[PDB]
Amino acid sequence: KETAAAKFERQHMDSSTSAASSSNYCNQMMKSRNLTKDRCKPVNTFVHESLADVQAVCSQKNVACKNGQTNCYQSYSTMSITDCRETGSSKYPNCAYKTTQANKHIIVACEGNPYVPVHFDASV
Ligand SMILES: [Cl-]
Ligand SMILES: [Cl-]
Ligand SMILES: [Ir+4]
Ligand SMILES: [Ir+4]
Ligand SMILES: [Ir+4]
Ligand SMILES: [Ir+4]
Repeated sequence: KETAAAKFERQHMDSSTSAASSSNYCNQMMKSRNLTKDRCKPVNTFVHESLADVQAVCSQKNVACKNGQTNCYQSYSTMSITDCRETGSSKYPNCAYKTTQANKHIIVACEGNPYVPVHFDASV
């Protein structure tokens, strides 16, 4: 079935655009990446850097994950991200999102051989 690594890419990678400069971006992307299929995924971040750059974070600053696991990593540089957060009037299946562009350090959980991002933990 879909690998954890591929699912991270689907949920969190958007290297095509340098920043999400449409107010529509989250509405469209959350839909087209299948994050509105069974429910409205409430919060989700997209990263606008190369895959190589994001994968490389697994070799950067080791930090605790929010769930208490130890396999999280914080990017030494800031990265261009977009935060998508479901609006108060959003109702499945017409999931509605606020789009916020930022430049922040990402924190991702990594696992496997090869050791790759499998979860987006936080941005700081
Ligand atoms: Cl499959
Ligand atoms: Cl910084
Ligand atoms: Ir399969
Ligand atoms: Ir898209
Ligand atoms: Ir910093
Ligand atoms: Ir997770």
